[PDB]
Amino acid sequence: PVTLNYANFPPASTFPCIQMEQWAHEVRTRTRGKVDVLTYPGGTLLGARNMLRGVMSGQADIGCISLAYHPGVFPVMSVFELPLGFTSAEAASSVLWELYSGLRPAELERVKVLTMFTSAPSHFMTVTPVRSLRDLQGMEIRGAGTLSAILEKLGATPVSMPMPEVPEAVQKGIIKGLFTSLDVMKDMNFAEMTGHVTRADQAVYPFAVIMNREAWERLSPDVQQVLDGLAAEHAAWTGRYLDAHVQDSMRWAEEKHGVQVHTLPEEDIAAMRRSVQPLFDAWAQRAADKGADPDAVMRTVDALKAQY
Ligand SMILES: O=C(O)C(=O)Cc1c[nH]c2ccccc12
Repeated sequence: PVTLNYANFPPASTFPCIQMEQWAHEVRTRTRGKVDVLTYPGGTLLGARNMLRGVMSGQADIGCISLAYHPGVFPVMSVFELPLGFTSAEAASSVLWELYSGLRPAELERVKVLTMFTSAPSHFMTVTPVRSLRDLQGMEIRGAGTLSAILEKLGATPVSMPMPEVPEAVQKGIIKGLFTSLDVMKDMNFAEMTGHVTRADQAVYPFAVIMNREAWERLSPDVQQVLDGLAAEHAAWTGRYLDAHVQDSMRWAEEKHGVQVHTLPEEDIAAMRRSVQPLFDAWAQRAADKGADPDAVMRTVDALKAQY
């Protein structure tokens, strides 16, 4: 029997940790006890920033990274931080894993990628109501990576930070809100901090579950095929869990904490779409600057969405 240490950064209650536990359960079951997983939620082994380097140095065997936390590092897979039209985490997660699987971009060659998944679409959670784009102007809102770039295009003031730092930043007035999926209203108790939600139907945050190359290579071919054979099913499972849980989270937030929900006017939604359009070109240019083929990437994103 081998035991793999799986690091994660956010609290045990949140979806990246929930999925980690489910994955560990399946690994134990499907390897008939040959592989065990010892999990470290809440950043006790590796945190959000040192996750990638700590898995690569072998301080942990496995880890969970939010790609948006690593600017410049993932020129190809960062396409999934653009608004690609997904309305559910289940579809986005499945297409993300298929894109990685089909392109295997060099940016991730130095780790083994065990599976991938995404958050649900991003919305605004704020301390004061946002009923129009006018209300967002100059407002300090948390994002990361290209999600922060989206905020800047919309006229907000992005402040980038990893999820575990967000509650204090809101509590202490460093930011006025955050831009991400609504599961955190419950799972991190933002319902008691940000009493206003504005629909945005925006981009998702992509994640990878990564494994130290040497740890992976120390696994037998039969155990490898088991972990590989879990990857696609688990991507979908994670998105599916999250989709349902987002609805539960908002129900609890509205009913038990009086959260107010707002929608933007149609004209603001159209203007919002136009203002973020140039980020696609900027993504493509960075990708090409790094030797990748963004036309091919977008052709594959389009095909995989159509297949779905
Ligand atoms: O990766 C991020 O920081 C996100 O905003 C995506 C996300 C949505 N819900 C979460 C719960 C815990 C950690 C990250 C996220």
